[PDB]
Amino acid sequence: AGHMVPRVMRVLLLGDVATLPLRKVLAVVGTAEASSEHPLGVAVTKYCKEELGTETLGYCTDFQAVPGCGIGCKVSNVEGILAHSERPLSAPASHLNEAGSLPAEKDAVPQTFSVLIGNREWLRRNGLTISSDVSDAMTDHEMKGQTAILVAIDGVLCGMIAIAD
Repeated sequence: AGHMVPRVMRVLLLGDVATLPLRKVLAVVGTAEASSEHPLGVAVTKYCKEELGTETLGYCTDFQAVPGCGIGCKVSNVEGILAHSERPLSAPASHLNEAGSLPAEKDAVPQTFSVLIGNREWLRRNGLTISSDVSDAMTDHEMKGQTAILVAIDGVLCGMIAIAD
């Protein structure tokens, strides 16, 4: 129909330190937030970053849209930063060799975080409270004036973004 991106109006807390530190989550959230994605969220994160006095940045994001669910994304790297590297430059080759066999095996995926975003109903149906229809009507209702978006971490409460043209 049309094409127009709104702007962020305000952010509300929807997380807790019962699952993880908001500081760390904010660090990653900021890494991706500043990574760009919203016509304001980036400036919001970058702004908070400037006010935080931390230019943190070194995470690997991986957004994706899921049907009959909503939106989602993953971020991992804090692990790599936690544990320095050791010259990540291998040379895989030579197989036909009579009896070579290169010692290339064993891999323990690092800690990866998944953040899901979408309508409150999505999160509700994901594994929250309140009725999906109730929350759905609420979220949709808001769309009749403003834009409401809920952000959950690993299907857990984290925070929601409120957009107001």
